[PDB]
Amino acid sequence: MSVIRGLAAVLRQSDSDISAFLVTAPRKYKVYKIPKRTTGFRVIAQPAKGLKDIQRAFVQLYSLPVHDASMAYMKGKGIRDNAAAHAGNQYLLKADLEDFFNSITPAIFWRCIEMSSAQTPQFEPQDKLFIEKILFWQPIKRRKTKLILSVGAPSSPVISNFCMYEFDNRIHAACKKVEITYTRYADDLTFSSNIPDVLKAVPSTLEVLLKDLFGSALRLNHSKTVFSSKAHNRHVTGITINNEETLSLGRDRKRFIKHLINQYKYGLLDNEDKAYLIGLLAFASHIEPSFITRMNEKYSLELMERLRGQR
Amino acid sequence: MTKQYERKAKGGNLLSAFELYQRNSDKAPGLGEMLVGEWFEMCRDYIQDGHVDESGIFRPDNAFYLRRLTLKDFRRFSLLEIKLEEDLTVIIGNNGKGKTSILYAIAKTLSWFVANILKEGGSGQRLSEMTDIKNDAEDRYSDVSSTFFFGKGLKSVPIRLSRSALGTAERRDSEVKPAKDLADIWRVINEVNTINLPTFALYNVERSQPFNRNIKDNTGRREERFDAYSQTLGGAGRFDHFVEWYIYLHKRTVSDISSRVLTESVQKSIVEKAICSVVPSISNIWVEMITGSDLVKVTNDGHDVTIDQLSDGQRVFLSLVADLARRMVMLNPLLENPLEGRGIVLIDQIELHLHPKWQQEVILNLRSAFPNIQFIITTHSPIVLSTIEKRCIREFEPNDDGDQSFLDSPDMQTKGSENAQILEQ
Amino acid sequence: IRLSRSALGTAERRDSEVKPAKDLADIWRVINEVNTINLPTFALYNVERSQPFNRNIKDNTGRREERFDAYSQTLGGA
Amino acid sequence: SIVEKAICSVVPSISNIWVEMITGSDLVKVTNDGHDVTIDQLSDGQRVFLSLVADLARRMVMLNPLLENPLEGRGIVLIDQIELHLHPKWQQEVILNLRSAFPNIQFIITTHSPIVLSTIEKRCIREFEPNDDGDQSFLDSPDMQTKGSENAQILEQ
RNA sequence: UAGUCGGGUGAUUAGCCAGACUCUAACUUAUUGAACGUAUU
Ligand SMILES: Nc1ncnc2c1ncn2[C@@H]1O[C@H](COP(=O)(O)OP(=O)(O)O)[C@@H](O)[C@H]1O
Repeated sequence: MSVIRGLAAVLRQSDSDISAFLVTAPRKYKVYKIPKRTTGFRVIAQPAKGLKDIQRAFVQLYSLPVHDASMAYMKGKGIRDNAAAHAGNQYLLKADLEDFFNSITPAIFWRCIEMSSAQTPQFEPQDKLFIEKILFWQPIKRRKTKLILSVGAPSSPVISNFCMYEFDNRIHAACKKVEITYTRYADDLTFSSNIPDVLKAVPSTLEVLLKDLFGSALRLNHSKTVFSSKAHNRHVTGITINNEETLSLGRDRKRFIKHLINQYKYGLLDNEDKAYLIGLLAFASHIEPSFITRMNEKYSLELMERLRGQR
Repeated sequence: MTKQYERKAKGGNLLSAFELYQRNSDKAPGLGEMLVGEWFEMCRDYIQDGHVDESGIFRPDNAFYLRRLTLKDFRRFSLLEIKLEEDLTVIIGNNGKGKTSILYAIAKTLSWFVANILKEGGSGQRLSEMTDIKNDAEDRYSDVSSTFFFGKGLKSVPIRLSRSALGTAERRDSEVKPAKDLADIWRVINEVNTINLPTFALYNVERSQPFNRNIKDNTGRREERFDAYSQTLGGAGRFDHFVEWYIYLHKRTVSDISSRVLTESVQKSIVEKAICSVVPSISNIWVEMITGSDLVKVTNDGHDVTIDQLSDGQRVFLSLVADLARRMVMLNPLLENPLEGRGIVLIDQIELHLHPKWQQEVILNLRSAFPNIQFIITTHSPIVLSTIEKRCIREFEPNDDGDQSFLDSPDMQTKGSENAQILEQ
Repeated sequence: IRLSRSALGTAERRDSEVKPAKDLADIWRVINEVNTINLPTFALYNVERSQPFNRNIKDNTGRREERFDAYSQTLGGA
Repeated sequence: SIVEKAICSVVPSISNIWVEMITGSDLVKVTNDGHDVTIDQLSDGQRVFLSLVADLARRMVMLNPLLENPLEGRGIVLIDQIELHLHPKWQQEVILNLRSAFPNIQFIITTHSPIVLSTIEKRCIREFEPNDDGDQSFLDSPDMQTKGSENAQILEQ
């Protein structure tokens, strides 16, 4: 029985039990609200433990094609690589997608399966109903035909990465010929070039390609299409790009960290803010290693050693 | 959580500070306070802080204006983007190029700010599903995206107004939450401690209708502070409301004898000075109570005449200036000069009914009277453009079909240039 | 049922709670639509009741015979 | 057909006007620069001029049934601020179009623009002097030939 | 000139000092999930 047989082999459970579980599985989500950083809330639906294990086993079993321009949910690749792809460049065209994860329906996933340019696992027609139960979330209890991908599920990142394999391939192919580098952190397309007046023609290409591939289901967020250059602030997915073509945390965050270290110097920092500063300095060491050396010079090596890791 | 909000708020974030204030207030005898004295004080100081520059004009520390507008399948525009200036933006072009459409979209966006200032969760105006969607659009929906700036602590306030065409199964929602949040901040802070409120006004072609003093039982109370938001984006400023308010001020001043000085007299004097300074022909305005119906009289070219004997052009401009001055005075009680309050004012065809002599100074007078107001104006005249900087002008190409992405400034400096040159180029 | 109103500019909005009355009237309307039932009569007679007759009377035939015309202007005062 | 020809030949943007049945109801649609918007989608500049021309043409058509061209009929038409809501491009041809559509009508208009005056003969202009308190007893024509002159010259002199 | 970048000082998210940039043109975001860094291990 193909997919269910493999899931039983990996999960050490009977095929019948797994098949019985994957009947109301799209309804097996607990939805909760996480706070936004400024104001409001974000609705996240997280599957139950059993469905989570099923999704993890499924994604480990079947490897879908992903593009090298995708820097999100990839092993060995992350925020720093995405920012450093455009570290040496002058103009940039940060763009966004409109409700990316919730716009991926089973129809989109199955359509992208059959027209993929790369190798795709062969799925029997018997297990195509079970795949939808495994992967997709069913947000309205009365409507059973509304299935969407939910951010917060283990399977959703790789499914969303694969659903834009062809989009990434076509965009990269059409974009490298005009000397523009392209990346995507799974919802946030980044373009940059050293040639002026070439990025202004990119959003139309993105719109027409999205219409060609996903039809009306997936679309750009026209309010989130931002042009920038060295005359203005330049940041890619959280990392500020300096006018010296180097990655940085920004002046404001680096002064915030300096204030935190100065507070810790005089014992004005409690346990929670101390842990927050140790976490932020680990992140700063990852992104901008020279900041750690500069803080060692400014606040002495002994104080930093007492705060940061000792062993 | 609490600590992230505290870290953002102490860094200058207005939204986080307001969130902290509301939460801490909730616990009346618990953690927090009434003026949270940290969070409420920071919010009110953010809204109220400012300094007088070298020219004697009060400048708010965190200015409020509209940064960007995107129009998607709205009227004739497939996808248009504008980069309005902080102080003055002038949109020019041929007839039927979409300037009035842009002003209409901006007014529809500002109606949500006005509605949520007036009421909690109030609903503003919405795009029409019969005439606002582009006729030959394939998608059958329209978007009007905007971004507002309210200082470094609130750099982006995105609001999107959307409407699907009539008889379309799939409807499009509007993202109006950030405007509601900003107006909630304004209203809640104002309730606890009075603060200066922004002025949003639209002056369409719908103005310049005849004016007769037919407004007696007009239901609403013109002294009430929040009457300055009533019909303020309808297109025709309520000049009858101004007449009632002015007569009320005159009555309170003539019937009177913290410093035993009436603030109504100060408001009346400020409005009088504004009207006399902006309108060229009008030299002095007052209220006559003998011949015992109340009458407003102005001095036109040295002749005392009544308010309904003004010409079309001295009465329309007077109505605009008087309405704007009244709303600014009522919405800025803590300012030494209430006309220096902030806000967004849209004027359609500013040269309407005006002689070329008056067009040479309308923009300068308007900007001198209201220095912190962001004016977004359309015009059909080289004379008005000769008094306006090149960077403030957004021109439509003469061969546009609506598929232009970004409106631009002309390549020729218009300020101080001859009228023939501006006409030709 | 509560009919609430708040002044302009108040930090919190005061709204009505007309849901139970709406539920009772929904019961009335739905039951009547399925099978005819007797309906309540709400009327208000103010001082404006004393108005002169107008003799010649609009021949707006067609709406005075419908059953739900008994709710037309029934709380206007006259 | 007469009204259609009058409307299309005077309003620069209107190419064709016709009545279409939409959802049963009848509505009027016009052609603006190759697009087929309806009347209430017109701008304040095209709609006002269209209403003026259409009203005048309808009045002439009803009042002149014995003429092969009803627009060539007698009458007196007063227009206040003829250039209202009009771009300077349209002001260069607002007088010629009106006087070619309505040849026998005496037009008495007021204007605030020199672009309109550039298309009008000097003999047809009555000007109020800038220093006029109302005691003067004659409205006089300018002392420059405004027809065919520069914008700057008409604006200055 | 703005605006932006950020090396230093600063009981330090503020203020100041030096330096630099300018396609019409950043607006700093989201967990418990995924990956990254770090710590136990
Ligand atoms: N729904 C629509 N679809 C297509 N074109 C439209 C639509 N609504 C309006 N238009 C066009 O847009 C223009 C509207 O004019 P307007 O915005 O008032 O311009 P202006 O300020 O230059 O007078 C007209 O040319 C009209 O034909």
